[PDB]
Amino acid sequence: TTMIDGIRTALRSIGEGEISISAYDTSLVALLKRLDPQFPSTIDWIVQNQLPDGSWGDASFFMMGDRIMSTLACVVALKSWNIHTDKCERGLLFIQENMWLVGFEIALPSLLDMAKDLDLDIPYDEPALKAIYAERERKLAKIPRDVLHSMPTTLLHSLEGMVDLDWEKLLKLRCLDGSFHCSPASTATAFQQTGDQKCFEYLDGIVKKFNGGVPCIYPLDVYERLWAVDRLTRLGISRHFTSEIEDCLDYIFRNWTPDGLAHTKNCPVKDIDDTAMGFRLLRLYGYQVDPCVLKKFEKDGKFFCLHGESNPSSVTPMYNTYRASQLKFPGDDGVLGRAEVFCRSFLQDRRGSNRMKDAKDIPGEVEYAMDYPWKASLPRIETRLYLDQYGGSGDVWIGKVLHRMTLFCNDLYLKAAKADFSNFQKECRVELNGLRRWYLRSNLEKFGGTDPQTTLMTSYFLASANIFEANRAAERLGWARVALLADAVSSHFRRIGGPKNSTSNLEELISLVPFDDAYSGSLREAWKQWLMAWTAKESSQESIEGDTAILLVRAIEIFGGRHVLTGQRPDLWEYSQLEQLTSSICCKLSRRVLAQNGESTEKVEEIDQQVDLEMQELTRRVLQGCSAINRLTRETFLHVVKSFCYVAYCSPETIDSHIDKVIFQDVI
Amino acid sequence: TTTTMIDGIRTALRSIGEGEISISAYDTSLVALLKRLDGGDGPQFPSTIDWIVQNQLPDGSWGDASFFMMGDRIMSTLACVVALKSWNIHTDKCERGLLFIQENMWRLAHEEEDWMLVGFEIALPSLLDMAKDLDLDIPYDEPALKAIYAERERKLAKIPRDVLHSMPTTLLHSLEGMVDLDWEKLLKLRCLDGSFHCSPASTATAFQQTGDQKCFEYLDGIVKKFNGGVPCIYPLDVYERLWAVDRLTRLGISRHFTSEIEDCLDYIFRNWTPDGLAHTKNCPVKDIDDTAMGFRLLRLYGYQVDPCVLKKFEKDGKFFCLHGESNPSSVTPMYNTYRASQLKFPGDDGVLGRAEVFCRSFLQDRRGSNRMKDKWAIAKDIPGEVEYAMDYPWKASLPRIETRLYLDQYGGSGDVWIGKVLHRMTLFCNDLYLKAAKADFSNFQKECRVELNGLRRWYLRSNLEKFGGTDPQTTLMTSYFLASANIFEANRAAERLGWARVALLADAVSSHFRRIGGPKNSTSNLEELISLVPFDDAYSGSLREAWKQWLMAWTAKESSQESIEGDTAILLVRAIEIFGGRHVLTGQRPDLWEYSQLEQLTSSICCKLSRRVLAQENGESTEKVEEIDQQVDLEMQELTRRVLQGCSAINRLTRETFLHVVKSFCYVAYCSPETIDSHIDKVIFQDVI
Repeated sequence: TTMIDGIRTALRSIGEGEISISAYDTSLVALLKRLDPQFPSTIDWIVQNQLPDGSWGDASFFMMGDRIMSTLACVVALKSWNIHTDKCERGLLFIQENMWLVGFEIALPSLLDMAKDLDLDIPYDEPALKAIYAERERKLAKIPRDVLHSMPTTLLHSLEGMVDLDWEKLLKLRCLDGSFHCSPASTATAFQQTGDQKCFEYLDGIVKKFNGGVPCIYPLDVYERLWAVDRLTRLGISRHFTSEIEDCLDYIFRNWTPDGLAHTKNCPVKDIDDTAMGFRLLRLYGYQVDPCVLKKFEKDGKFFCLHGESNPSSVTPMYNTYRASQLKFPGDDGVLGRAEVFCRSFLQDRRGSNRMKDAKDIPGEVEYAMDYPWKASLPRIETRLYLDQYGGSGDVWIGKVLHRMTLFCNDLYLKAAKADFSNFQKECRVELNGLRRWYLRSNLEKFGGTDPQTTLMTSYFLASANIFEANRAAERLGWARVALLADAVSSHFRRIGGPKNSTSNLEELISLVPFDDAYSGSLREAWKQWLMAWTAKESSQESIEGDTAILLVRAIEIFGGRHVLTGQRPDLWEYSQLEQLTSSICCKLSRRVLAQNGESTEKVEEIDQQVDLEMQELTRRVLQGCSAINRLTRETFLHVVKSFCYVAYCSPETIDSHIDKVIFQDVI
Repeated sequence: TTTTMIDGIRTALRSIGEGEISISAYDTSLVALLKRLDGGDGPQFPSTIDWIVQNQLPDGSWGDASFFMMGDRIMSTLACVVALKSWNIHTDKCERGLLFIQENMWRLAHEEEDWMLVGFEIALPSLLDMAKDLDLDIPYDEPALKAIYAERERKLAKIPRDVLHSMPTTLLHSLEGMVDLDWEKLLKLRCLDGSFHCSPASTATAFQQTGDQKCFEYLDGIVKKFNGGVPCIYPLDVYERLWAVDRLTRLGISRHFTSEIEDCLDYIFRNWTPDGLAHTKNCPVKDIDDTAMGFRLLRLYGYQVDPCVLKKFEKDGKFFCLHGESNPSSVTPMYNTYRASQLKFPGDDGVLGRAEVFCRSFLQDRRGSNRMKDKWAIAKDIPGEVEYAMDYPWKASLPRIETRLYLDQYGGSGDVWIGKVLHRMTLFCNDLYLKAAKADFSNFQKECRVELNGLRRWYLRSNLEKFGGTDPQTTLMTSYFLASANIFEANRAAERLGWARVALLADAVSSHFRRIGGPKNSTSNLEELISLVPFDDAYSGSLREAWKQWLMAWTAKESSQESIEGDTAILLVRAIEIFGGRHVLTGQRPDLWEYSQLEQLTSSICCKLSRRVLAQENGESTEKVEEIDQQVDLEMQELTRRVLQGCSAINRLTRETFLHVVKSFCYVAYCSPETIDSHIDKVIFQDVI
């Protein structure tokens, strides 16, 4: 409990960003001379963050580009100000011996050229040096200088290595805070070249905000929120921070642009990674968002990361787009349709290859996203897996320096999640152990599977994988119980021929569900209808699965005790229409599992193609958080259907390997 | 006036009772033969003879003046003689018409094989014996009789001492002539009013031979309430009610008497037995004609009834009219069960299913035939009644069509009934019923044309013909006609036109929507299109939402396989309910579910319906279509259940609205366009009177 409050106070205090200080950008800001050093606290930061091998940068992850480039950039500060020559050469040793990332081949050449303007014994004569110094010109050539001055671009992030540019038409391109694409390095060098006080103002605040020392990117108010939400959400503890999450999710909605989302509010250049993350979470949490904001990253069928700079697209952004395409609504622009296909192909061509590199388990995160589309993504399934995939402090981010995200790439995030999940597994085992008794002492295993522990186990598991909450135990057990009766009864009819020869008064049977003073009567009425559905759908070809599901949501709605006001006309329609979809969607599923007869891949792929279709209009009506039906009622429909889909799209082998991994393979 | 005629039928319906039936000369003169109880020499009921004298027909016959039947005139005519002569009074008129028997007796040989009177072959030979005794000049040696005489004896072979005297049979109706019977075991058999199978005649013979004063009360009861004179069967409290309802219902004017009908329909529910129904409350032998009528009308009017009472009349594969006795089945009783078999619910005992199958076949063997005469009724247009129910099953039976047709089929005062004598039922087979129904129907047609011109104007004024059907002129006509054939009432104009308008708009938009391929290529908004349908401001809020919801359904069901015909049906019923401004006030959980299910079934039925009408002209296969026809028919039963079960908490009017919309979709899919406008012509344009 203390931990939840820990994450809460961290989220309530959300802001510009929790980022690690970058050694390179801090010393490059140290290089700015008094307006009459200008930030002696940049230097005061520098002296202390020296690693024992005499080097700099990220300590916990050793990277060549990072330890070298961060180390020397601190050196070019200490010696060019002729102070602390003790550590200055002590780290000059590190550079010499280990001489054998973003903007690396642009900021490093201007940093050696800057190393020449001082004296510093460093192997410039490196065979590795010529290969990346050649790419200096291999890129400064494909960049059109007259285009770098016309529209804000990703290049403006590396102006320390840029030579002889028109600042008259460049200051027109900065971010809203005055920064040059949010690099303090690019703004320091832009200030050495022009004294724009709004371009200074970005810099001083960044050092004031950190009491010395400055990161490699700022601010990142959007990226951080979006990703902190997705992370808490996947970890299953999102329910604890509902006001805080909906607090900053609002912020993302406020700053939605028709051109997409950037990593910060005040960056005019947008990227697909942030837009897809934003689009998914905004739609997932019930906001009105239009996916057409994506066609800004489509150029002739292909999907890049920036609007124009057709760079090679990385792996993580395509994952995040693929996920956003999974919340496809039928009324949406086709761009989301095209996006799904492209991103699936991108990640499939790469799945069978270790070319999944960009974080702890990025292939596992991706296998899931591809093997379990939305219709079959049960939140506890994803969450159990995600505990074994979330990197914690292990995740590192590739910027100008190696940097880390304090707020959402946290170790407290895991300790909290694995706690809340263990208590779920504990509450789950006691839950079913109580269920097993209930099943047996009812002469109820005589009906059902030829191994009723298996028909019980999956029937309880589905309900708990979806309605997993602490207190919602009333509903969960109700779902499991009613499910078992329905399975039992369907089994009895299947090997007897129908209610035609129902010798018994099997209406009763609900009295196997314990009497609640508010629950029992209405549950009798719903169960009566499921029976009445059998005798009518009996001597025909329509399946009953549609009505089995419809009964379920009816009970789950009786437990948990919310009713649908029926005087209001649109309240009636939205409910009555949700039932139609669930009745229709589960009936089509039961037709696919019959064609798996077992022949015609062409025919099965037709049924799948249209179930996905009807699922979209359901997913729309369930998430559309303005609809006149209670969000919990809407979730109840989504829960039942997803579980039905889950079952219909999964081998019994895969299904209980999940059961073992979520309920029994204890975390912590 | 129209109001008076409705009041005429009404005040008569309030005064319903034991029967309004016509007097029988035969049953009456047989009661004059009963000598005074107080040991006096005047006949016990002198008012029977008072009646005799007054109604001798001009040819000296007796019986039905308006309908001449030989069998009818002989038995009623001589029975009056064997009365008048047996008291040796009025021998002057006794003779005039004694010759009628003399001259026309030979003609007994011509009668229509099919409709011979009841107990004719038992009660007429019994009447030679009473004439022989009074010694009358009669052709007892008529060769025409030998055929009925000796086929009495073989008729009178199914008499056993053991069965006639242990459990009641219909022979008890005609024991006027019967020898060597043991009344001690026979009185244990009669009906509750004391009659012998409700025959005043048979009860008189049972009185000459048994002084049973608790059975006399029955005869005195008839003679007081009919002021002398006596019907050929009494009482008819169940039959008369059942038939008055079916007639007023098919004549389309049931609604004016909703209270009156629901009164005596209650009278039937109270007296429903697991053995079936008879024509009276107090007759232990039940018959399929009354039992079938009661079941249908009861289930039609929202009563809980179980068809399993029908297997009381199933005798291994066949459907007779009585429980014990297996007899040649007549036409009207099979028609009336067949009509009842149309209301099968999916929960029913199977016998109602099988009966449908039998009488369909029974009536088919007979449709292509001279045989269509009934043994029970002689009605103006009896095959037309059978035509419709045979061609138009429940799902496609629109109430205004049936009623239009029935107006030219109801015989009115012309219908005559076959008992021991020809008798008539004045109450529900009269001319005021027809005069009234045609009135209520003409005022329906007049208002129909007036509305039509409003539709024609409205369709124009909205420019919606730009993309109607091919000829929007008939897509208008039919879409009004479907709505008017169903919601036809006086007041309901609000809903009807709204139905027609919303149907036209919806179809119009769907037409254009197909033209271009979906909203993907739609430059237009269309959301505000309903403002083309007139509407009060204290209503526009919900009609917009229903339409917006329908469009959302379009965008979903596009580039998919499911049709929208379901959702257009939902849209209509949703719209009609808005125009009638009733919503489901606030119900418990099963109220919501029950509504949600009607929407489900309606949408599901109409998709399945529009799945055959494209697989019609496409990949034929009679068996592939019977798969769809089966699948639609099933859903209809569960829906027909959910509409008609009058215990439900959803308003009657909401449920009926679902049936109207679905029935109209059915009518269209199952009707040749050639026939469909013949109906349109006949109900809206081919005016009655």
